[PDB]
Amino acid sequence: KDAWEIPRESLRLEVKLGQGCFGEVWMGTWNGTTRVAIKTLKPGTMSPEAFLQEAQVLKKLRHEKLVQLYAVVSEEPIYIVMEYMSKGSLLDFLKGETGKYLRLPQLVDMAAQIASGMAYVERMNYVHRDLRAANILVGENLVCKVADFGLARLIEFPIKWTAPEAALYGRFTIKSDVWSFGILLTELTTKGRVPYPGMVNREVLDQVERGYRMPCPPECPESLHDLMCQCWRKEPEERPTFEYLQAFLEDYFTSTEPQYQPGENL
Ligand SMILES: COc1cc(Nc2c(C#N)cnc3cc(OCCCN4CCN(C)CC4)c(OC)cc23)c(Cl)cc1Cl
Repeated sequence: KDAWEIPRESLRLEVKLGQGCFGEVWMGTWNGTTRVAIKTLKPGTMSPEAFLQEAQVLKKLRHEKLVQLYAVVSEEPIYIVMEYMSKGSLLDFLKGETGKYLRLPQLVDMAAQIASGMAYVERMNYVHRDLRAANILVGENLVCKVADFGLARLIEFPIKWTAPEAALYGRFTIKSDVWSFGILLTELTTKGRVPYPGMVNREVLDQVERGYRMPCPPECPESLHDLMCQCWRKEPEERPTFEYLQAFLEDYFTSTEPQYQPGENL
C-alpha cells in the first residue's frame, strides 16, 4: 500500500453518472468537504492492477490540463477517486445544447488545452493510447482536460481514432496519440460527429492504408485541415509534436488565420 490510498469510509457514493464493461462513475463527497468523481469496480468486474495501473500512470502524471487523481481504494469494495469535472465528456458537451453555439475560437482553444495536456504527457515520455473527445472532460469556463489513461504506458481498440501502425502492429507511440489528436480535431470542428461518416471499421482500415484522409470539415479553414493532415502522416516520425500543436493552436487567430470571420457554424 502507498500514500495514495484512503479509507473507503471517507467516501459518499452519491449520484450515479455512468456504467461500462468495467464498472461505474459516480458523483460523490470525500471527507465530507470535497466534491469528487469515482470510477468504480462493481465488485468483481475485472483484474486488480489492470483497473489499478491507470492509477500508477495517473500518480506520476500531474498537469493542469490532465484530470487529477485524488486517491485510490483496494480496501474492496474498490474505487478510483478523482477531480470532478462539472460539464462531463467533451463528446457529450459537443453534441449537447451548448455545442451548437460553439465557434471556432472556442473550439481551437479547447484543442489548445488538450494539446497542452498532451505536450506534458509527451515530455514525460508516456503514451495515452486512447485519445478522443470521449476521454476529454470539460469543466467550468470551457476548460478541457485529458482523462482515462486506462491503457497508458511508458514507451518501453477503436480503430477510427487509432493510428494505423498502432492498430495493425501494436506500435503505440506519442506519435500515434498525435494521429488521434488530428481525428480529435475533426470531432471539435463537426461538434461531435463520428469520424469517417458512413464507413465501417475494416473499410476505414483499408482506405486509410491506401491513403484516404478525411476532407476539410465544412466551414473549417484549410490551414486547420492542413494540420490534421500533418497529424495523419503515414510515417509516425513525420507527424508534428504536441508542443508544435499546442503553440500552433494558441497562436492560431493571430499567426495563422488573422482574418477569420465567423460563419453560420464556425
Ligand atoms: C475517476 O476515474 C475516471 C472518471 C471519468 N469520468 C468523470 C471524471 C473523471 N476523471 C470527473 N467528473 C465527471 C463528471 C460527469 O458528469 C458531471 C456533469 C454531467 N452533465 C452533462 C450534461 N449537463 C447538462 C449536466 C452535467 C461524468 O459523466 C459521466 C464523468 C466524469 C473519466 Cl472520463 C476517466 C477516469 Cl480514469
